[PDB]
Amino acid sequence: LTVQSERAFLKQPHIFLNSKVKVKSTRPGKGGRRWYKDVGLGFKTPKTAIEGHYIDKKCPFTGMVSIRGRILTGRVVSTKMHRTIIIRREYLHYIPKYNRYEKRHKNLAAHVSPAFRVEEGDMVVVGQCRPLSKTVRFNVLRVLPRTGKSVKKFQKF
Amino acid sequence: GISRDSRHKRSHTGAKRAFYRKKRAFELGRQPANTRIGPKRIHIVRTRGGNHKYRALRLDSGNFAWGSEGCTRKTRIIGVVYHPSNNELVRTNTLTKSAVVQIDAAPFRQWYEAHYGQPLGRRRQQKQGQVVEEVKKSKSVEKKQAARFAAHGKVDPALEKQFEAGRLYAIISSRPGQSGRADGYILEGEELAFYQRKLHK
Amino acid sequence: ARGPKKHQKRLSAPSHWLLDKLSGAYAPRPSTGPHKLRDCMPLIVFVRNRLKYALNYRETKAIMMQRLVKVDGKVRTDITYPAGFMDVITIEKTGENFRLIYDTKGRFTVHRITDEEAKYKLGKVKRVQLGRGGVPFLVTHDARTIRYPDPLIKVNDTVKIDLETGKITDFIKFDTGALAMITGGRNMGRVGVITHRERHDGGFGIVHLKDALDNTFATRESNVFVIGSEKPWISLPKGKGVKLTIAEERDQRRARAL
Amino acid sequence: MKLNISHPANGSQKLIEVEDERKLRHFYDKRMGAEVAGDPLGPEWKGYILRITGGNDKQGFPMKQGVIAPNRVRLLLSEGHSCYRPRRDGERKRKSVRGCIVGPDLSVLALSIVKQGEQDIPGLTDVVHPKRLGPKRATKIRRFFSLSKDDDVRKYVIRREVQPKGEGKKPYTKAPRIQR
RNA sequence: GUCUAAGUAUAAGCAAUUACAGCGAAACUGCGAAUGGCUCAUUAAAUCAGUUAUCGUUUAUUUGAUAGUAUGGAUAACCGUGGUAAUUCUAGAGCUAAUACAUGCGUAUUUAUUAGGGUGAUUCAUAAUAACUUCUCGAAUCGCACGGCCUUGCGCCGGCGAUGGUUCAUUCAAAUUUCUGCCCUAUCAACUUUCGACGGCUGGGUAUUGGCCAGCCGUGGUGACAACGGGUAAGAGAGGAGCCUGAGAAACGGCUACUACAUCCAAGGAAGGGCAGGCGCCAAAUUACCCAAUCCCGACACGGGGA
Repeated sequence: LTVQSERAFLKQPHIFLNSKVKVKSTRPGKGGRRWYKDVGLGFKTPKTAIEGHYIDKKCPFTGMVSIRGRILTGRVVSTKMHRTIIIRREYLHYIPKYNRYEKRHKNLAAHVSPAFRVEEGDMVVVGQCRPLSKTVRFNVLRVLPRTGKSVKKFQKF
Repeated sequence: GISRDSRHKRSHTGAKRAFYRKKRAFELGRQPANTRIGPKRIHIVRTRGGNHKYRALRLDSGNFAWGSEGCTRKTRIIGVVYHPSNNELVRTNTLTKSAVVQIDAAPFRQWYEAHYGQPLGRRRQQKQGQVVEEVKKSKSVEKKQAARFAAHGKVDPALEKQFEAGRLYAIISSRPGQSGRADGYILEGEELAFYQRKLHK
Repeated sequence: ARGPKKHQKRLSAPSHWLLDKLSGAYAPRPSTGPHKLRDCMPLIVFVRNRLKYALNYRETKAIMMQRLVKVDGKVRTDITYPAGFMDVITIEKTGENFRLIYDTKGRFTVHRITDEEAKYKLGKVKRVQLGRGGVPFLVTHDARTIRYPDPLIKVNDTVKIDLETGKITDFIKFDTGALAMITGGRNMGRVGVITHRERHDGGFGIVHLKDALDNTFATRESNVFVIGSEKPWISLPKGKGVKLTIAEERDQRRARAL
Repeated sequence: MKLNISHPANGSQKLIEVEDERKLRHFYDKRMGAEVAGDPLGPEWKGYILRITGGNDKQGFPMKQGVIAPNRVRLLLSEGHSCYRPRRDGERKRKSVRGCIVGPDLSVLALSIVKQGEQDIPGLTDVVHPKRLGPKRATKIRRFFSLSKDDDVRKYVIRREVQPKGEGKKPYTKAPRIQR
């Protein structure tokens, strides 16, 4: 009645478990599960992704969306969306006319898991997943919570 | 004749992009099967790799799952109750996935009375006919089905009110226009108060 | 483009075949079979160019159609289907065979070889995974599926099959500190000896190699091919596959010239 | 009109010139499958009844079945139909085919002999024509020549022969085959 | 277009010494042609180039692994009657067979439940259960040898291939997909939100991922680190509109209407939709010979090739 609702009414893992807990295998055993998964790739599962009773299917610890190879980092432009961050990855471009570098800033967008604890201005590890929309091809994995500022703040990272 | 691709759009910056090619036959989107209840009307639409796709336009029946026992009985469909997408699809009673359909509790209830030995879905007049309810107990069948009669013959009482209605709240998890059938499982408990609460809404 | 063609271009014809720049437009394209484009070597290129045992395709089809030539005991009356890798090719009269190996430069060479040394085959494991019946079977790198192996025999082992049923009579273990052919990278087709393996979570964990004369190169596990422990199964290629310099090896060739 | 009156049992059929549009009045307006006798055609015919099947218009158009409103409707034809050989496979060409109801426009009818009459006709029933190709598989030979199952067909031969002239040596003896 | 001894041959066709059987046009059956190469308004990181990846998708074909299970109706060719001016126009009556369309006293699909070697990790692979589909498969085929046991049983067992077949590979592919690089410019600092502009839930179809699309709301997405506009100095096909085949095509030198012309006619009806050559906007480069090489495709040593 709190997180099951969310204005559009189905919040289930792909393995239904909830109503048939009364079946006499898992309950005299212990198979009463929120869907438990590791992402792998040198990470650790956060505790709200261990037992946190929110349900989303684009979650990398609850759903089936996975990560492969390529790993990314970056700082969030606008945290405030419906669970999607936007990354401004800057880099130093080598202008051959000037024989120099310059700033060139880019914008990603990553689907957010309700597991971790969010900041705006933090340095966020994201990962390549299957394209779950146009711009959201990534997923939020691990936060380095830093006090970096807004648009004025710069670092190639 | 109907398109699917990602290029007939506007950009993430917003400017519409000049299309650089014409439509090629791998970017097709086909017509949805607004599946209705009745006779068996079938398109078989042969798709990529020689793999013919079961297109169910009109259907009658299909087996459902009794989730708290793993029992599967073939069941005739009655009607759509709720869909979180479209009250036009409820308003035409169009079948789809995530559609809760009230169903026939006759094959389920006759596995219940063919197996357990307990009444549900009956009036307090308690009428009864021929004997298969008792047909012959043994000492082994007496201890067996009486030992199963002792505790686990048990129901959510709102589901019991839908045995008295004889028409339960199942959910469709298959899609008809790509599998040729409209099947699902039975909704129990917190989801029963959830979607019966959507009948309340 | 937009579906398969069977026409091969001539300026883009790759290194292993030694095709002429002359004689019209098109080159002998190989069609489908066991291997990819790169390590392929058709009988067209084999018996006409590498052996000079042919004049034209009246003669080559007139050899192939009369059931004298065998590939793993199969008749193989086809021109576009490939010959495999580390190959065993038959001239059964007078008892001789043709193993295809690398040279010391990294391209394929013919060898007349005996019936036993030809009759076993060195074929790499591509995969050991679970199929029907609940058994982990072995997908070879080259042709076949070795069903019911020893259950601890895993990937990257290079197997002495006896070629007759596709059954493991021996395996060479994927190891650090072992001798391996390399087929890819900047230094493809070289006999060497691996000094280390690195893990590389993120794609294609590698090996460091340091040869007989202290030259180091680190190449990936998809192109490494552990060819022998010591145990000289196959014929030795020329110069032990060390691939020294052109000047010093040139002076060694002038020193060993008769 | 001129009639292709067809006889299945003797393999024999004819065309017949039809004078007396009065003899065509009973043949008018009748849809296909209906049965009109030969006694209203001829005084020399009595007892035959005949089934109407087909024929062709003036200027060569054929006849479809079930196509009431009798004019030449340019009917769309698909695979596996009458009055149609496919230009290519799968091809559905709109041709022009006459309706069922017989008006006076028809050139040659095609009729089916149903009931035999009393008058002999030489070229229709009296002359004889057995079929050319005979029973080819084994169980078809069983069903015609009554060989209940322990009989070994091989001695039952439905042969054809060809003798030439100019040679000169022998007759030519040919048996079809026995499958199964 | 296409015939292997290995599909179906009773050609009243050759050519020999009664199941057919050698040669073998006809016809059925299969494969076939996403291309040889054309014409002209263009395509300004959307292509493409590296570079990732499908744990988001299909693959005729290749080769390998492969499956303890619950004596049958036609028709074409053929024989005849033929219709009209007739053009792949075709009719009726009768034949007659296939590896051709079709029958036959565990597995394939979908739904849920449960158990569960690899990988960095999946609900992965894999197994069982309950059913389900208007049920796909587990051969009523062809040729080539002619044999072990000797119940000489019109026996039982017997190999060598050709074709055909559920499932996983493998190649050939096709499809998206990621970090960066477009040529110039501020007489370009505002642009996208129409009826998606970005999320996210539910579906739907797509071979699958995706606002690709519909409810349903939230508030967006980008840009003076140079968005967006402008400047071209680089894919589109008698014509719109729909449709069918296949592994792969919105196939057009394939159907169905409508639109613009135009050919045969017995004036009712029908068939119709190319580049090259010469003259041109007083004349000047062959209307050449071949698939012999190299290479490509088909029942396939023959048959076909504007490279």
